[PDB]
Amino acid sequence: MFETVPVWRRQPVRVLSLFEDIKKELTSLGFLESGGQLKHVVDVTDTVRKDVEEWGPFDLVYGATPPLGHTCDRPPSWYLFQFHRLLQYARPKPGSPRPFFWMFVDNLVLNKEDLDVASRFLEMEPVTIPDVHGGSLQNAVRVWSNIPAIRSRHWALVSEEELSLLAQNKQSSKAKWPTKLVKNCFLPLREYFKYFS
Amino acid sequence: FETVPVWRRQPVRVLSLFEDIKKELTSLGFLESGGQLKHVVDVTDTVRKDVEEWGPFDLVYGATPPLGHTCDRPPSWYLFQFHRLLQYARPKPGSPRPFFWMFVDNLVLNKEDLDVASRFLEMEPVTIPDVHGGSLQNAVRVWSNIPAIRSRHWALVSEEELSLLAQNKKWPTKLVKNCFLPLREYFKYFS
Amino acid sequence: MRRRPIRVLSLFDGIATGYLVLKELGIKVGKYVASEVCEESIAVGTVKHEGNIKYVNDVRNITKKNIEEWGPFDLVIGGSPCNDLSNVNPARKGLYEGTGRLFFEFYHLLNYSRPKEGDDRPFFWMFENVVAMKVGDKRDISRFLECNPVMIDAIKVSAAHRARYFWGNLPGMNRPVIASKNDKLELQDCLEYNRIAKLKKVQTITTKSNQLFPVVMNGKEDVLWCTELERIFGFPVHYTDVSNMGRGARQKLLGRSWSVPVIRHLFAPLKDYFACE
Amino acid sequence: MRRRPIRVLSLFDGIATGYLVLKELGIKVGKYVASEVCEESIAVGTVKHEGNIKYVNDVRNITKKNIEEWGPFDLVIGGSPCNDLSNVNPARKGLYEGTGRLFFEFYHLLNYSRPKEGDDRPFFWMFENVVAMKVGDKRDISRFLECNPVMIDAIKVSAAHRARYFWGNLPGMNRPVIASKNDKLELQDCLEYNRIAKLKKVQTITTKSNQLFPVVMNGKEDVLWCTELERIFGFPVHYTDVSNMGRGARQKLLGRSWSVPVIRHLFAPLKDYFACE
Ligand SMILES: COc1ccc2c(c1)[nH]c1c(C)nccc12
Ligand SMILES: COc1ccc2c(c1)[nH]c1c(C)nccc12
Repeated sequence: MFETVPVWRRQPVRVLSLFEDIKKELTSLGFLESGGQLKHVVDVTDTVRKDVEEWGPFDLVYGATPPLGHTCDRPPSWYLFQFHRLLQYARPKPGSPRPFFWMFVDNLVLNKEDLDVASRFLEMEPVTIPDVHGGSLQNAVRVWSNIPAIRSRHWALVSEEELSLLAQNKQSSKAKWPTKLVKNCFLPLREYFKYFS
Repeated sequence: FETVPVWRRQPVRVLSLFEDIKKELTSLGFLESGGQLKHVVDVTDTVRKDVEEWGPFDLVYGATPPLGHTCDRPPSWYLFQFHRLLQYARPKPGSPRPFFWMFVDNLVLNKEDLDVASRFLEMEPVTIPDVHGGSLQNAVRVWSNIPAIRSRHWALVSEEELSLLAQNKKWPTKLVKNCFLPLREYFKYFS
Repeated sequence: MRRRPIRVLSLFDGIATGYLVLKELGIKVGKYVASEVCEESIAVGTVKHEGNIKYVNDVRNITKKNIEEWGPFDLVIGGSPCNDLSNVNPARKGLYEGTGRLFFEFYHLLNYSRPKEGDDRPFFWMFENVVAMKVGDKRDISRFLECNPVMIDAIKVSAAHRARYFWGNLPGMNRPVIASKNDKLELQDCLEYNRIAKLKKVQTITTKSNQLFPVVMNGKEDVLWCTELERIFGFPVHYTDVSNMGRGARQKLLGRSWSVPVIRHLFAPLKDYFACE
Repeated sequence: MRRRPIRVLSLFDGIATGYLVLKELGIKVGKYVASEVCEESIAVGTVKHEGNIKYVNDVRNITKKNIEEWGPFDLVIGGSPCNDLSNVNPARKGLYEGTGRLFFEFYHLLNYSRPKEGDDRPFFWMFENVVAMKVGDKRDISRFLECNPVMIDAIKVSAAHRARYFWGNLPGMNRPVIASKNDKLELQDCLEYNRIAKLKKVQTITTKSNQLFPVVMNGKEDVLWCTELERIFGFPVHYTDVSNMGRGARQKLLGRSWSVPVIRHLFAPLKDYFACE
């Protein structure tokens, strides 16, 4: 873990948002301002490590699969593998430690055998973030992250069959990204960076 | 073997195997009534020294049981034993002398047994049939070096005719008794 | 520095071509940790090298602590399966599904084994795959391994076509391949007694069975024998005569193995960095 | 009064145990006429001896003129098939039909090959068959061959039970067998790496497969390997790794073959009669 940064020298986040973009949500939480401190890129097949150092440095690396019910160009594991690769490119070298956070989100797009590879390459098992209304499960996301309080938001009440049936129904319907579920996940970070009111 | 003058023809010394032909050889004037024939039916325990102790032989006759007689042995047993005792009986190559042998099958040998017998006796068999009314009643095959035995063959008799006769059914010594007649030029006639 | 024995982590090891090359070069192998699933391949690696190989079941079950305690490693070699990357397979599943995605397990464990950026100790790695793949897969593999491959064809040092891409940092990977007098370049150099070769180099050999009948013996054509196949791939004769394996099993193992003359070409510069005899 | 190479007639030769034993003894073999109908057995004798053997197909097509031209022979060896003379066969057809009657084809050709009267040149012969046979067939064979057999059990020099009768006139056939220290007398000596033997002598191995799981590897029952079977019968390892043969064919060939230390014992006195190295 990283140590607390006092309020005077808290500097703005340098966010690397892969695939989807979270500029709107982040600036809704006061991490960005109107003016770009957030690099966004969707096709990283030709971007190499020197490109990440060029766009960097970065204090946060973010990636997320395409929405549920939106059949994608790429295979689902592609976003995961590319996020891992570019996260390795963006990690601070072990000589200079500094607060560095990352987060990958799945809108129930990765299948059963992709989730094992996910928990393997990300070294944690995902956090199930649901959207319940009237006692019924409307949407959900799985999250891998080292952001501090990311583990306490897990819903053990949501089983895997429930998630699979949700994904089946909402892909047979074929709805855009529900970023409301991951928005509160960034709040434990303002004690490390600046807040814009 | 070039023929022998009449004054010096000695009585023939014959070895009969698996069947006896004493009477048939007396009827032709080869044996005198009273003994020049050694006849053994079971030759399983016959060693070369036994065939040697028994007086030097001039004729070694072997034959299978008759066509109808249910057989004790397998048919190839008689052929193999006849070959072995014939090897024991023939003269050593240092002293040539008139020596003859004959093995007769009465349609008892199977089709593979025929080939192995012809290969062991170095000769294709001779078919001696009994034929009456235009139909073949009985027949025998012979392997021998007896002088005039190959001209006694019947080419009219095919192998399928012989096998059909075999499937349809005393030892017919009548068919083989005439084959010994060319041997009187070499041995004694008893009248 | 003082040259010490080499420590090897071989993923998708197969019939232990890496261990065979390292021992045939005269290099002392301190530890050889091989990850193989096929019991036949593990059998031939267990007997033909007499238990010096430490076998691990599945590459997807190798953890970070596994790499940290099994190691340190000096040489991380691997050759992922090819039935989903090859072009000759119509039902191929690409680089991201099927057996093709096992490549990322290599890319994962390599970073686990890579030395910390404060340690400048020698550390070499090598990844092999087939030249027959869609250009997007070759690009992505080059992107993850952060380098481009050298194409080496076994036809230059063996009696069969076998073109393979090799990523790595081995010393002198790009130097020109030169054959040896011991290398059997023509098919006739690999056949048993009274066997004639109609071709001089047989076409690329895979796992499956007038190219299927490339020898003629006593006027009738015939397929190759297991000993002839081992000579073509350069393995010692009777290398795969293990565990009652027949024509099918032995040709399967040799069909997906490395051409050991090619691997000796790549591993020969390694004598300069590790202890020998 | 001078040493010349040995001239051999081997009936029902098989995998050429006779030629291999004669060559291992360092005896110059000038002619080895082998009569054999099994195709993979001829393939073994062709490859493992590089065509020094003259193969002459079926034994019932060998004529007297064939013997005289192919001859003169110094050593006439033979071993008629066993499956029609043994008590292991419920459908046993005895000595006079089936494959048992082929014994007489040896006796036939043996008298064809013996030297003429007035010629006492050295001439040796040997006929082998199984001890498990009806005593009437044994004494019948003794009657035709005009001698009684010596009984040698390979257990004294091999690692398996193999009791066989040997008729013949080889010098010193009655002398006591004494195993050399290269002979692997117990099953543990013949197993590959990481395999422990249950018995010290394995029961008799016929052409077909408790005592059929005589090896424990990694704490489980396993059968014998082809290389292990070759060492049990004394043959060189991979003597039968010929022409894509598997577990089925190799165990058949080695199951109806001679134990090579027994033949080495019987043939060793022959060094003092022919050319050597
Ligand atoms: C012997 O060739 C292969 C083929 C597939 C795999 C292999 C070796 N090793 C594997 C491992 C360690 N995991 C999954 C698949 C394979
Ligand atoms: C390989 O063992 C055998 C079995 C039967 C025969 C053999 C060898 N050689 C034979 C010959 C030459 N003829 C007939 C049967 C056989």
